[PDB]
Amino acid sequence: TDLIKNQCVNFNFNGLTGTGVLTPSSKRFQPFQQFGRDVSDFTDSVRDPKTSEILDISPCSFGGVSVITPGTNASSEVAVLYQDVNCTDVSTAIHADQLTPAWRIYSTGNNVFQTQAGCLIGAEHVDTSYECDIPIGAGICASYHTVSSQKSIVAYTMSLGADSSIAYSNNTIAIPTNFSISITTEVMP
Amino acid sequence: ATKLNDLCFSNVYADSFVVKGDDVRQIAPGQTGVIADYNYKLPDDFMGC
Amino acid sequence: TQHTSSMRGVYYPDEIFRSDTLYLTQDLFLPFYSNVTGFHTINHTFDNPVIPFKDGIYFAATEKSNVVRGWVFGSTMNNKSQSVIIINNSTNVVIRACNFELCDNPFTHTMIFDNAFNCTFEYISDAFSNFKHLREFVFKNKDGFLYVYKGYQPIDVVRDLPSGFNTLKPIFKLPLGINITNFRAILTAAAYFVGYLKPTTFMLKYDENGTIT
Amino acid sequence: DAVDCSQNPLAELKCSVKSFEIDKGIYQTSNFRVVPSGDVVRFPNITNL
Amino acid sequence: VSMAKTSVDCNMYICGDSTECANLLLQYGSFCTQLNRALSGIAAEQDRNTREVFAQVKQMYKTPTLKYFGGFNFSQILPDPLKPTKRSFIEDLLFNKVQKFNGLTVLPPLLTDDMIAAYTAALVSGTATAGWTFGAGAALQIPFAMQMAYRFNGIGVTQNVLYENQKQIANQFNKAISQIQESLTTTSTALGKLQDVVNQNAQALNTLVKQLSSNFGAISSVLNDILSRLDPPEAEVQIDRLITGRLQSLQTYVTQQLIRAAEIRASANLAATKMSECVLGQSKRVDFCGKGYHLMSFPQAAPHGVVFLHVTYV
Amino acid sequence: AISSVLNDILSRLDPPEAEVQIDRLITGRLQSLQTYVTQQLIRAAEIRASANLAATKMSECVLGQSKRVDFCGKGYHLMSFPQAAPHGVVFLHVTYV
Amino acid sequence: VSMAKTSVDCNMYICGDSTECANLLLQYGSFCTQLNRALSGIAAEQDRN
Ligand SMILES: *[C@@H]1O[C@H](CO)[C@@H](O[C@@H]2O[C@H](CO)[C@@H](O[C@@H]3O[C@H](CO[C@H]4O[C@H](CO)[C@@H](O)[C@H](O)[C@@H]4O)[C@@H](O)[C@H](O[C@H]4O[C@H](CO)[C@@H](O)[C@H](O)[C@@H]4O)[C@@H]3O)[C@H](O)[C@H]2NC(C)=O)[C@H](O)[C@H]1NC(C)=O
Ligand SMILES: *[C@@H]1O[C@H](CO)[C@@H](O[C@@H]2O[C@H](CO)[C@@H](O[C@@H]3O[C@H](CO)[C@@H](O)[C@H](O)[C@@H]3O)[C@H](O)[C@H]2NC(C)=O)[C@H](O)[C@H]1NC(C)=O
Ligand SMILES: *[C@@H]1O[C@H](CO)[C@@H](O[C@@H]2O[C@H](CO)[C@@H](O[C@@H]3O[C@H](CO)[C@@H](O)[C@H](O)[C@@H]3O)[C@H](O)[C@H]2NC(C)=O)[C@H](O)[C@H]1NC(C)=O
Ligand SMILES: *[C@@H]1O[C@H](CO)[C@@H](O[C@@H]2O[C@H](CO)[C@@H](O[C@@H]3O[C@H](CO)[C@@H](O)[C@H](O)[C@@H]3O)[C@H](O)[C@H]2NC(C)=O)[C@H](O)[C@H]1NC(C)=O
Ligand SMILES: *[C@@H]1O[C@H](CO)[C@@H](O[C@@H]2O[C@H](CO)[C@@H](O[C@@H]3O[C@H](CO)[C@@H](O)[C@H](O)[C@@H]3O)[C@H](O)[C@H]2NC(C)=O)[C@H](O)[C@H]1NC(C)=O
Ligand SMILES: *[C@@H]1O[C@H](CO)[C@@H](O[C@@H]2O[C@H](CO)[C@@H](O[C@@H]3O[C@H](CO)[C@@H](O)[C@H](O)[C@@H]3O)[C@H](O)[C@H]2NC(C)=O)[C@H](O)[C@H]1NC(C)=O
Ligand SMILES: *[C@@H]1O[C@H](CO)[C@@H](O[C@@H]2O[C@H](CO)[C@@H](O[C@@H]3O[C@H](CO)[C@@H](O)[C@H](O)[C@@H]3O)[C@H](O)[C@H]2NC(C)=O)[C@H](O)[C@H]1NC(C)=O
Ligand SMILES: *[C@@H]1O[C@H](CO)[C@@H](O[C@@H]2O[C@H](CO)[C@@H](O[C@@H]3O[C@H](CO)[C@@H](O)[C@H](O)[C@@H]3O)[C@H](O)[C@H]2NC(C)=O)[C@H](O)[C@H]1NC(C)=O
Ligand SMILES: *[C@@H]1O[C@H](CO)[C@@H](O[C@@H]2O[C@H](CO)[C@@H](O[C@@H]3O[C@H](CO)[C@@H](O)[C@H](O)[C@@H]3O)[C@H](O)[C@H]2NC(C)=O)[C@H](O)[C@H]1NC(C)=O
Ligand SMILES: *[C@@H]1O[C@H](CO)[C@@H](O[C@@H]2O[C@H](CO)[C@@H](O[C@@H]3O[C@H](CO)[C@@H](O)[C@H](O)[C@@H]3O)[C@H](O)[C@H]2NC(C)=O)[C@H](O)[C@H]1NC(C)=O
Ligand SMILES: *[C@@H]1O[C@H](CO)[C@@H](O[C@@H]2O[C@H](CO)[C@@H](O)[C@H](O)[C@H]2NC(C)=O)[C@H](O)[C@H]1NC(C)=O
Ligand SMILES: *[C@@H]1O[C@H](CO)[C@@H](O)[C@H](O)[C@H]1NC(C)=O
Ligand SMILES: *[C@@H]1O[C@H](CO)[C@@H](O)[C@H](O)[C@H]1NC(C)=O
Ligand SMILES: *[C@@H]1O[C@H](CO)[C@@H](O)[C@H](O)[C@H]1NC(C)=O
Ligand SMILES: *[C@@H]1O[C@H](CO)[C@@H](O)[C@H](O)[C@H]1NC(C)=O
Repeated sequence: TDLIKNQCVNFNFNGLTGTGVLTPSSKRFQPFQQFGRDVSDFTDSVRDPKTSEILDISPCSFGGVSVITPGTNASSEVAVLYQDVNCTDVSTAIHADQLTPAWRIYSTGNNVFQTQAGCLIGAEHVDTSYECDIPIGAGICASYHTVSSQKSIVAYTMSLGADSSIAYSNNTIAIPTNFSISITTEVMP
Repeated sequence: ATKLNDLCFSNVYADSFVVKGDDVRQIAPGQTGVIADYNYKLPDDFMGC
Repeated sequence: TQHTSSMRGVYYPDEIFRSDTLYLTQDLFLPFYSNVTGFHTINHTFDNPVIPFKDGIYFAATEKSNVVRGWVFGSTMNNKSQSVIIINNSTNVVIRACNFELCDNPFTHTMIFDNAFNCTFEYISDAFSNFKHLREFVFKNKDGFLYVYKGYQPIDVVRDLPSGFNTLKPIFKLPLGINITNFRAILTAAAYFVGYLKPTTFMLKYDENGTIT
Repeated sequence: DAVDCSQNPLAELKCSVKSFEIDKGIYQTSNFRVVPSGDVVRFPNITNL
Repeated sequence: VSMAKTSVDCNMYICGDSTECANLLLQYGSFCTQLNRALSGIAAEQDRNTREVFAQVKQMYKTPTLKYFGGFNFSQILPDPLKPTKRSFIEDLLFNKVQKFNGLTVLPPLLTDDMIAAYTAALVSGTATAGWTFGAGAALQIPFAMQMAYRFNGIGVTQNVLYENQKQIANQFNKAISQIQESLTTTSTALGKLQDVVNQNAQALNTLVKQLSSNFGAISSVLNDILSRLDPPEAEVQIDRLITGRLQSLQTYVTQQLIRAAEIRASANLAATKMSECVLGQSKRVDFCGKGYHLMSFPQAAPHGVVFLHVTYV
Repeated sequence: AISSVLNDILSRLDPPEAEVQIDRLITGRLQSLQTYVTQQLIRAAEIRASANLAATKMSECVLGQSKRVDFCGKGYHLMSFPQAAPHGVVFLHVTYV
Repeated sequence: VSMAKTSVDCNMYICGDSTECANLLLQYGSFCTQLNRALSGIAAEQDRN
């Protein structure tokens, strides 16, 4: 059959079978080489038995999927993070349902935002900052806030701390003229 | 088979038929052939006897 | 005459493409600095003895007049059983496996055998038409096949086999199905060399181009 | 009561932690993958019969 | 104060798209789940290990307009806003010397290098001008020389000594910094400790991948080469044998990671202590904050670690 | 194995063959014990670290006055009191600010 | 502040004086070698301690 490229397919070459994505390559094959391997013992590329073209084999996208939630005693809501995936492929395979697992009741709205951690769908991205509540990665955290009277999961850049400043001089000094006593606690197992 | 006398069952079923001697060997789990494929198939499980 | 193998006798062990990597393996390779036996064709003296194969050998020849034409590989080396004749027939490469009635001293005429019976394999290649040329070969037996590697480089040596490193490329995998325990060289000055292969562990350095350097 | 572990992401987490109540936070519940489409089969040209 | 946040897809690793394998994996119960939680636990610890060390100040401070304090240069310690980068000169030098079918990956940290750099910058700025209460309460601006005078008093040196020799001291300080720059720039032993952690991590992963090719007495290390030529009876036997082997390789890997993680934790804990005692104040205990009578110190950002510059009186 | 229940193998299955089924089940279970104990040793090591610290703090924060910053609280250490707790120790750190 | 620098020959330990054993041991690849190294790496720090 014809080659089907730039998508996950089930392939069967005369001596090599499996699934993955076929793309053209420029690997310098010798006159006496049929296929090659990566540094680790996995098939890298195969030369076509009919047209003698060399195509590389890439793995079909996979990974861990995590859910971000508030407590169930507070509300019923969830954002879903797909670890290390380009949101373009995530969206495509939802409309073109090619995902495992797929949910019985599920769709993809406009709430799509990509971070280094992966593709996050369902959270609303904002351009502000807050104290990191639920960490995601790469400076991004999630939290549950009221957004112009309905609360929802939002994606934001975490603050590093309070924004302050002091002056420097070669002739003045700050000295406390009062104090207080406080008690703090510590627990160890 | 010895221990069948030590067991209780909710029911016992028995299948009966005639086959060619050489085809008797096909009446088992994990088998292939004319009988195994098109006449009488057993599930991947234990069979009483 | 005994000589040193230097770093010669290396070949591509498999049809697998690799790039920019170190690959460690074990196969019938010529050991480095092994004892290589030299043979000569000078004036009245022509070395063409039957040599033990030992499941695989190294062969090389230094030419300026193409004295070496081929080899005969087999067991009994006669029409009692199968043997294969591999020759440069001057226009084509000819390979035949038969029960050959071989000349005891083979060599404008092809004097290799008088008769051939019970042929099991025949092949003919496309047609064609100090020493100057070094030809290198490796012969291995595997699963009934005779695996043959070939190489070549320019030379400028009188009697010796110059030190160096060169990786050979595969050329034939002949489904002969015969018993090869012995062989003889087919001759038309010139010289050639024979070594023996061993199941030795080597680390091979593959360059970006996927070649062995 | 019951939980349908395929209905939605929330159900998956509830099933995973074996509970109808979840306190808070981010949880990995499963892996995922994309399903391949059609087939690609290739052979040498000549057929010597 | 950290190691790579690795992650392993148990199913991908054991069963390379094999249905029969999966069925023969389910029979082993919560095997994959247990491994997943263990690795997740480690990743969580790796995050804490960083935050517990760097986040010592509740307020972020602006880099001082002028870096020159009483003759003390500081220019190679603080970030220089003229350049698009947010790190100090020394830090840039430090940072210059240290999918796949195997189902293995790595997750990013919460705090990126820029965020870490920001914390170190705040701490240095604090040290330079915020006085002794920087990490205790409200910052109290103090002239640098006066701050140093106090530190000398703590050493056991009469206050006046600093002032009288201020010029020489500032000069030696500035020189020492330049000397370090050269040592770092032209060496290869420097953050050898950090490179070591990285190297060992790589070896563990490499080993795990290599094990996928292990035969374990089977007909073949490849599941496809088992199913394709065997009736289901033997095929399952062969697969089960291969699974057993691979299951062990995962438990072995995780066990080692748990042990490794514990050692990193110990290191991180010490780092937090040193920052607290050597940077946010003046430690008196001997041989803790350098190889002399401790005056002060400065933190620097580093790839998966912390570098301290300890300033001592000798 | 045919069944996770030992009795459902040993009782009905022929004693020869049964050894195969039992041996397999034994190996399976032994692996979980080895895993379990290994993890417990690791967890124990972590607890030791905690206990060691707690002991140090007791001596330096309660039975005396620590000067090392942030060891017995953020502020300037004046006093502390230990409290009983369910498998742990709770400290009250009194500081000058 | 130290313990004995344990060292064991994993080949002799498993396949002491047995070729057939070794031939089968090879089917586990470098397991033997990796294990040996892992042990050495511990003895190495005893000197440091
Ligand atoms: C704290 O301590 C630091 C370290 O000593 C001081 O920083 C140095 O400040 C000087 C001031 O300019 C920098 O000067 C360097 O001069 C080099 C030589 O060229 C000039 O001088 C010659 C003298 O005859 C002239 O002929 C020539 O025309 C120039 O006038 C330059 O090459 C250096 O350039 C650097 O930056 C450019 C930026 O793109 C780079 O391309 C260059 O490769 C190079 O990096 C520079 O101008 C000196 O470099 C500074 N050192 C550092 C490490 O920054 C601080 O000033 C001191 N603080 C205080 C308050 O004293
Ligand atoms: C196997 O046999 C088929 C015969 O159809 C060979 O495929 C054919 O290869 C040619 C050359 O690449 C293809 O392109 C053709 O080139 C000529 C050049 O003048 C042009 O006139 C034609 O219009 C066409 O472009 C040709 O399309 C192709 N045929 C098919 C059906 O694909 C194939 O190369 C053979 N394989 C080997 C290894 O020889
Ligand atoms: C997610 O996938 C999309 C689609 O592939 C990525 O967008 C594309 O990114 C490339 C850059 O890598 C853009 O530029 C392209 O570069 C190649 C280089 O040779 C060039 O040949 C192309 O003509 C083009 O210039 C490309 O335009 C862009 N596609 C679109 C529609 O904008 C996206 O970056 C991926 N996201 C991540 C995080 O990787
Ligand atoms: C000790 O003196 C310093 C320096 O004067 C004080 O810090 C500065 O205090 C002023 C007034 O509270 C701060 O606000 C400024 O107000 C003027 C009014 O027109 C405005 O033009 C400035 O832009 C600014 O808003 C000023 O930001 C502040 N500077 C800093 C670095 O904090 C300090 O509060 C005095 N401390 C005590 C205990 O009196
Ligand atoms: C603390 O450091 C600041 C650094 O700006 C000092 O402020 C500067 O002090 C000088 C001397 O009083 C001021 O006058 C300058 O004198 C030189 C003499 O050649 C002249 O060339 C300059 O044009 C200028 O007249 C200078 O204006 C002043 N700068 C500012 C921004 O006020 C300050 O005096 C230092 N304080 C102490 C106690 O040392
Ligand atoms: C440090 O700041 C604290 C702030 O609480 C000062 O303590 C407070 O001082 C006032 C005056 O002595 C105490 O009495 C108050 O007087 C007003 C007058 O109308 C009255 O309305 C209040 O109800 C109260 O009586 C106040 O109680 C006291 N705070 C407490 C908790 O007792 C403290 O004196 C300052 N220290 C120094 C050295 O200035
Ligand atoms: C391989 O082929 C050679 C052919 O030269 C065979 O050797 C020859 O065997 C015959 C039979 O024993 C020898 O005797 C001949 O008998 C005929 C019968 O009419 C007679 O006319 C001849 O004059 C002669 O007596 C013949 O001498 C012998 N050839 C030589 C050179 O000794 C050889 O046996 C064949 N090998 C096998 C394994 O078949
Ligand atoms: C040395 O090589 C030459 C050239 O191949 C051999 O001579 C050639 O022998 C063939 C018969 O085997 C002659 O007939 C050819 O048959 C093929 C069959 O398909 C046909 O395609 C050709 O067109 C031709 O009819 C061929 O004419 C003949 N060529 C010459 C130049 O003599 C020669 O026998 C070889 N010597 C030895 C000792 O094998
Ligand atoms: C093995 O990989 C090397 C890569 O270095 C290939 O050798 C290089 O091949 C190019 C193309 O013939 C040679 O010419 C270059 O052309 C570019 C065109 O703009 C020009 O800018 C360069 O200056 C040069 O002329 C290049 O010299 C050559 N490099 C060497 C060291 O020979 C080599 O062909 C590959 N081997 C095979 C079998 O493909
Ligand atoms: C106590 O130790 C300090 C440093 O460890 C000594 O200070 C150093 O004294 C030498 C000369 O005695 C200075 O060298 C001179 O520097 C000027 C600078 O332009 C140069 O022109 C001269 O040719 C010569 O090189 C050295 O710089 C100075 N160190 C510092 C940091 O200023 C000090 O003298 C010692 N005490 C006694 C009593 O010697
Ligand atoms: C041609 O080769 C075949 C075998 O490839 C020879 O037949 C064998 O001859 C030996 C002689 O003892 C018998 O033991 C074998 O059983 C024979 N094999 C078969 C399949 O018959 C045959 O005799 C050879 N012909 C010539 C002329 O040598
Ligand atoms: C938890 O459930 C109780 C039940 O009455 C409710 O009052 C409380 O507000 C809930 N917590 C949150 C965060 O909503
Ligand atoms: C030739 O053979 C003889 C046989 O003993 C040997 O001694 C001699 O060295 C050989 N010639 C050379 C050049 O080695
Ligand atoms: C190799 O040849 C040299 C030639 O003198 C000989 O001395 C040496 O013993 C040979 N080595 C072996 C292993 O035979
Ligand atoms: C090849 O011939 C030798 C001669 O004794 C014999 O021992 C050997 O088994 C033969 N090999 C085969 C494959 O027949």
